[PDB]
Amino acid sequence: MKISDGNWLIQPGLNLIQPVQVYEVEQQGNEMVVYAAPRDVRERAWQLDTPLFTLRFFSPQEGIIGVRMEHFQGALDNSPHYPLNVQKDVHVEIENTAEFAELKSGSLSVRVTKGEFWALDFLRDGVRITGSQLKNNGYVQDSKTQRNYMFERLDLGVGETVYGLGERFTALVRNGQTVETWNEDGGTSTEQSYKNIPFYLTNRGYGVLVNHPQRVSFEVGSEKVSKVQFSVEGEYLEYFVIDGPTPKAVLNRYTQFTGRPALPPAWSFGLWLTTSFTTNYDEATVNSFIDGMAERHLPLHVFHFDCFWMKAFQWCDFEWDPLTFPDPEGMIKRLKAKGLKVCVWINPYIGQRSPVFKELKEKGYLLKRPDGSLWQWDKWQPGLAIYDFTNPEACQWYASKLKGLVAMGVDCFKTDFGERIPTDVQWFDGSDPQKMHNHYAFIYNELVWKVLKETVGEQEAVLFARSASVGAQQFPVHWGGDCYANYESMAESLRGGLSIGMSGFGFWSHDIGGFENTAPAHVYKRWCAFGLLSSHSRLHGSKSYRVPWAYDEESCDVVRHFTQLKCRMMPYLYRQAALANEFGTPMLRAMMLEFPDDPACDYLDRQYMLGDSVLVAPVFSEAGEVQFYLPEGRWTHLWHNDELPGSRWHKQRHDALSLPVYVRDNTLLALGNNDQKPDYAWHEGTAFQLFQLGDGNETVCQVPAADGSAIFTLKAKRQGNTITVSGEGEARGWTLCLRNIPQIAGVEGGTQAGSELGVVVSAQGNALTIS
Amino acid sequence: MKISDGNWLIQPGLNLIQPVQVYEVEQQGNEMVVYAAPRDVRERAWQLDTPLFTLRFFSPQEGIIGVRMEHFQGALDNSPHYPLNVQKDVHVEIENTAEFAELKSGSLSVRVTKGEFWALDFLRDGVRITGSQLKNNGYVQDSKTQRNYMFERLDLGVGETVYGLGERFTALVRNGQTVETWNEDGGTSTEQSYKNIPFYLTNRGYGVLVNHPQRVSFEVGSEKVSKVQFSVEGEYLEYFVIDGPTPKAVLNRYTQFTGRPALPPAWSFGLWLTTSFTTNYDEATVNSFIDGMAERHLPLHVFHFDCFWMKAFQWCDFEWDPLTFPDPEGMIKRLKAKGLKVCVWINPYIGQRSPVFKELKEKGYLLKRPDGSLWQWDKWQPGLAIYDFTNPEACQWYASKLKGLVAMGVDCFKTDFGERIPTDVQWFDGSDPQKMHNHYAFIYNELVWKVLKETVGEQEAVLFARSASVGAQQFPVHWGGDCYANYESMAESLRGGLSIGMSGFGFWSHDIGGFENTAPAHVYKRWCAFGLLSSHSRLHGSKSYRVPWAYDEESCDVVRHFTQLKCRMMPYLYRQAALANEFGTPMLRAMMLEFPDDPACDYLDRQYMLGDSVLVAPVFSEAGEVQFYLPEGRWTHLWHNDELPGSRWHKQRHDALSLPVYVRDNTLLALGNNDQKPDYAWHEGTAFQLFQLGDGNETVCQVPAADGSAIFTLKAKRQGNTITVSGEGEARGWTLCLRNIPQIAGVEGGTQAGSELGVVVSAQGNALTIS
Amino acid sequence: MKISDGNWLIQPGLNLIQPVQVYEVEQQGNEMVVYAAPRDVRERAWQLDTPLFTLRFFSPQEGIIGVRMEHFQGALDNSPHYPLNVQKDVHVEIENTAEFAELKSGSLSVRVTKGEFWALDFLRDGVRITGSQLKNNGYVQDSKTQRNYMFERLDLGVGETVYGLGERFTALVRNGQTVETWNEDGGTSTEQSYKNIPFYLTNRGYGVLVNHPQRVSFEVGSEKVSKVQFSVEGEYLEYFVIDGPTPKAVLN
Repeated sequence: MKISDGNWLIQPGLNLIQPVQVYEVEQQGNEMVVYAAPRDVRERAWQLDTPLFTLRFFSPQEGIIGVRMEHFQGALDNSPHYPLNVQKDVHVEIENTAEFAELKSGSLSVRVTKGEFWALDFLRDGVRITGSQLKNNGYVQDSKTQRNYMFERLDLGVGETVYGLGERFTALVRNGQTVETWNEDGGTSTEQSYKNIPFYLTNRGYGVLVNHPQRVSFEVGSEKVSKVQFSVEGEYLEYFVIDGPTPKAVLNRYTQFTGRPALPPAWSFGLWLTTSFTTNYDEATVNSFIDGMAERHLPLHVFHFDCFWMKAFQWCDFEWDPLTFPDPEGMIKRLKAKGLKVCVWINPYIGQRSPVFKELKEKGYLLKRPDGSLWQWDKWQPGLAIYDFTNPEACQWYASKLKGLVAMGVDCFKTDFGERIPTDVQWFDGSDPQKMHNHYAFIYNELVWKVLKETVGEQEAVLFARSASVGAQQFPVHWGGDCYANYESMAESLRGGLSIGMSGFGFWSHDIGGFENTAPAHVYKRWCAFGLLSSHSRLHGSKSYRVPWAYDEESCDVVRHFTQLKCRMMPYLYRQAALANEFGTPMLRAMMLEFPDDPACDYLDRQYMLGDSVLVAPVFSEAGEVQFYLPEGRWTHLWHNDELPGSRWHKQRHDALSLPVYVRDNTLLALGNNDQKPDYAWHEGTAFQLFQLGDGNETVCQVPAADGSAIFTLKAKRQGNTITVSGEGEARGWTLCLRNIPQIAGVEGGTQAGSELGVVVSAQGNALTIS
Repeated sequence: MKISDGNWLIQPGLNLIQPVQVYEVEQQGNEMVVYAAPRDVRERAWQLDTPLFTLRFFSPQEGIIGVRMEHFQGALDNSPHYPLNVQKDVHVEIENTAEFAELKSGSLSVRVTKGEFWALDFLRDGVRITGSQLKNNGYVQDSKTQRNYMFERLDLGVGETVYGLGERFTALVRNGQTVETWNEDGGTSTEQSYKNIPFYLTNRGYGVLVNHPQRVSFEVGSEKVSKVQFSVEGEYLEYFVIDGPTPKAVLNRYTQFTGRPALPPAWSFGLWLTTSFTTNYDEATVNSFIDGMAERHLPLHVFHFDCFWMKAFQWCDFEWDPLTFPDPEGMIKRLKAKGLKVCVWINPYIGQRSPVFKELKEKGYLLKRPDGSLWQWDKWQPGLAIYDFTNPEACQWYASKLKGLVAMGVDCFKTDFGERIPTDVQWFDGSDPQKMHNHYAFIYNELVWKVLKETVGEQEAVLFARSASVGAQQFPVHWGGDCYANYESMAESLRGGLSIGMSGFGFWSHDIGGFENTAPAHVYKRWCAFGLLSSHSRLHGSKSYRVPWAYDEESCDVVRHFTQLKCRMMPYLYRQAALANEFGTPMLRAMMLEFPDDPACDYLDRQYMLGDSVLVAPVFSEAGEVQFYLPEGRWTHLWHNDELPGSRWHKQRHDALSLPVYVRDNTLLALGNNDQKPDYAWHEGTAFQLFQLGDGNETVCQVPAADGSAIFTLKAKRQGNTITVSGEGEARGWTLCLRNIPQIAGVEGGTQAGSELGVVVSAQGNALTIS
Repeated sequence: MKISDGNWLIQPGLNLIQPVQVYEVEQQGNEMVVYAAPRDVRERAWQLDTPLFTLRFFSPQEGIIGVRMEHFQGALDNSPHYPLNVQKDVHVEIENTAEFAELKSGSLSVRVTKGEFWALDFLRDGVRITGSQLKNNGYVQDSKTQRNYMFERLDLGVGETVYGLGERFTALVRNGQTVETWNEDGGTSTEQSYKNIPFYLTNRGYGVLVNHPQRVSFEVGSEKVSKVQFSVEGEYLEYFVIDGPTPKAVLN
């Protein structure tokens, strides 16, 4: 795969053909075409017996520029293709003068210089941000394998940092990594990633996407350190560049282009418990677990059944084991009557040991080897087979089975696996195996989501997936995978979650307490604290039950405290989720995203930002010592009320019941009066919290509704020593707690009282003034 | 080379044999031997038909532990070997109890746990810092190539950062990089490095070295992200671990183990000018350049002749071209009478087009192909041949030629190239080609240094090398190589210099203004400012003369100002160089090395620390805007006298004549009264500078002598509002300038006066008190 | 074609997967199905990521027991097939207790022992005459040719003599002969035979037939002298055992 053997020579047996000069430029409607040659062609003698690269520049969307470089147009382009939304009503400008060619869309433009010097530049309002230099857009012919490759290099300035490229557990900064996009089930410790999506982002406000479902070779910080290289097999290379003043705008544009993330239901934002994988469980075990959880005053909202709810060596057969669950319907009804939810595990792989295998083979719904046979291997299940989702009949059968299961009483499904797809197979539709290897997960997720929305509805639709591809954000619920019970594993999982958040996914989850091995105790408490502060919290294990009382009472106490805190913080999290659905900004934001202009947060990965106001720095030390950096502004702890100056580092030691969680200044948070359920009336009896309202500043807060649309808005304006608060919308009774304010010297229409956290004013109207 | 295909399976055709249990432990004098097996062997039935790994633990030096893992002892171990200093009078302790085996040396110890659980740990006073877990010390047999490999993995905690691994121009942090140690001439942009040395350091205070001159495969942050992997071909793996509270102690121990860096002469610390590479130059051109430099009041100390001082297609023949330099002796004498120095370019490669080639072939002093022939290829010179330094007669001939050249009037030599050594050759001594590929540069440098010390002397010995290996620090003068005229190239060169400094080399240099292409202007000024603040400053070009007046007068003015500043700062730089020679601490320290306890400096590479007190942040922007981070303490500019609070970031815009250079608080710097030569009496008429002497603190300063030993020491103690300064040694007249002090309210024995930078007190004695 | 390079090691590049334990037993009408695994699967941890051999025992005719061992059912089975007369009105008995599984037809029976010890026995009125021991019913994957083979070994007592295997001009007793079934016109002096039919008989009154028109590799008295080995390329192995007090009844 190596192209350059240093800086002066290249590897043997690699013919390189690169553009050196611009020959012709044409305007086809709203697109620009450039025909270039590798040598001087100004003279008539050399206008023959040479290749000719064709570069097409277009603008599928405002602020996005697509470039397609081609050598031979006689090759075949088979299905599938990435689901990209393209608009044909975009205003674009083209300037073709004797000196250069410019294609301008929105605030972005692409410039190509004619003459002896070949150069490509991308300009954001007339200033270069990146581009391609001379002899950096070559085409490679390999005689050893008789193969062809197309590679492209993009320049990098000083201080550039690359982020994204899917779920990677390596260092957050991708500089120096030879990442490759190929879905593989190799755990979390290894560089292999369950979900791969070719797209990267830079701190300067520009992002790059590659439209190639097949394998793509990436080199960031590798050979040609000052440039980022991406290469692909074939004859044509297509890639898109998205501009934006800040990374948030780039993410918004990307989410608009590839699909907006959906809004998970409110009840999904809660604690989830599973029956582990290898443990022996039955109806009595589930009942005892639920009774014990209820007795210890530990709220529970979601319950999950793992793979062994079916028969051994039978997965997936969609039939309950008679010896373990004689009456699934009665158990599901009893659980639902108790206020819980039921949701199960499925996978797109079937086992040979199953009565329905013969019928499925007869109906021809399974994947077929090229000549006449089926594809099987010694893996997760004996005689493994893969459903052929390209055949509509198989999809209909799967949908009917899922509909029956949903009618039984199920709510969501856990789409595990879906990445170890072979390539030496013949699909029913005749699609290219290389691209199907990555598109299979998207197809499966789309089918499951369609079934779920047809049965229950869009609002209650939710899933739990481990594999993903481009466009999967439309069904956003993801799980890191298999992790170990160590601090390093927690750090790697946090890094992967941040990376996937920065890659366009707005929701992420991880296994609390680890999957493999048994956690001693302290690491379990820290993992519980970290996970319960995220979008979703899951309790899943491999060999041991992940129940707090199995270790000690302190774990139960901390779990109860953190769950109560999360329930009390539901409205803010739901508002952040609605913002993520609208503008595409992930809820689990990284430090850089909130403050891209601060160089100190470029290389921060041990702490994260929740919402647009909360900062969390989970501990990773036995003694509890932890160091975290605060940007400019005064920060106040969520429940400790201490103040710390910003724009500097800080070191602190905390016990198992506390960890560094802070809120920026000039903030108006919202909380509810219910700490047991996440689906309560957020606009009834709400408590707003005022943090460090500086003079001359204004703050706003919008409590969302069930559908996510704001139902009531409150605005606070401070002038001198008087603060006026005005609210409009729908509400009945609320309180405002000014923090770090022992007392006030006057109120207008509000009943004031003191509290350990400040001054609480209950409002009998929709307008108050406090001096 | 890949071993694990994820986390559950491995690549086909790779047999893995790993230790799982400890069978026996023995004590041989001061060494420990552990015999281990891959399976349970407690029972007599399984005590046969299985392999057995042998692990030898020893302590070649205090604070260093060497581990040797072996499978077969019947293999051949041929020359050469790394020049490691081993002491046989080291006190060590061994504890062999029924539970574990402990080998303790100094403050470090190695612990191995017996029983069913195999584990290896390294303890610094009883607390683990790293080690090897189960099934991470395997041995790999590859049937495809019928090869054998030995790999070892070392654990990494949270926040670990890896540095070193030689001259690398990639990101400073090695996390996520699959570095490989193999000398190659592939420029600076590519990941290939001219000089490679297997050794890495961690921020926690422990470093690792691999004793294998042959190719070593390194994986940091790659597969098995939470571990660092190193693998080597063969049957035995040897590696050393060095402890230390801080990285500086680790560097000191490493320099003591492998060789202390030498002390370059004082005159070497000056401006160097060359006649470029491809430019046409002769005696008249050199005379005109020198006259122009003298006219513009630009001091010059060293002059260099590039490759073309010989005849074309003749290198290396060691004969002056008659058509260009008819009388080299007269020119050298004239240059020496003018106060300059003469020093030339050499390489270990000879060209076929040369009268002496036939004689050399007849004498058999050249490298030979295995059967009967010579080794040649189409490269730098036609019919290239490599001197066989393993033959003493060839070394004697080379030494005689170098002695003649030195007698002609030369001072140093520029040992270029020495990395593109083949492997399919038969050496005279019969050494292994794989190890000679890396040891050839060391052998050549050692021969040249021996000749130089025999002719001139140790004090005046100096060189200019591009290739290096383990133990080359004993002749420390290095040059980055070929760079481009861009800000990115400057950043990459700075990163490489910092990396090589952290790898055990105490001196480094780079080409100012770039090697390839012509710099516009501003970048040239910034590069001049950056280089003139380093240990050595060189003006070398490829196609254009690197003379300031060739661009504009502003470049000349800034060059003059910076050269005067460097000359005025000579004593402090020489003291830092003496410290580097003694304790091994490089002069061009990175931010982390000075403040390892500050997490904010972990990922800093655009700014560096000169000495133990100076901080420089060269600019990389056209507009002059630059952002830099200051650790705790008050910092004052070298010549602007402004104060800035520490422990935070700062942004500033500077013109071409200024850049961010600052000095920490509680500092007593020293400067000289001569700004034209670097070889003046530093202890005569010296000016000490006092920066922010806090109450209750004490500061010391030692001005060095020609040999580097301190000649005079000054100590200042502040109590309340009275500062007492006491000096002892050899000096005649000096001044002390307290900065940011407009006036004083009393002096004792010193004549006080005011100045724009503070208060200057001339001392007529060796003890003063100021209230 | 060689599988075992002696008695302790095997030839390089030959992956062997053999049944070691009985996992499940099922009764499908007049047939018995046994699902077995190469490792202990009593615990839930090892009930995955492992193969599973399927053994089907049936009785096409009174006094005859047919055994079909399979690994992958996705392979193609094209025409032709041997013209075997099969009766669907045969009285058979099945006994599935917690200790062993027995399929009895006429005077013959097949017994499989459950638990940690895997063993297959053929009983003529309750007395063993032959069977398969542990680690003798393996499946071979050859990476060199990327091929797959299924081999089966049957025990031999003292004094056993093998006869038949078609028109062979070698010694009447087949002990010590590596016969192969492949029609070839190589005269009469050479071991090659014009007519080949995979079937052998023993003096003790039991005979064995292999239902595989394709090439079948036979080893009688060769490596594993105390056993008779037959191997075939593919993924499924089917063979029938016929009882009888005397060889004449077996021939009938």
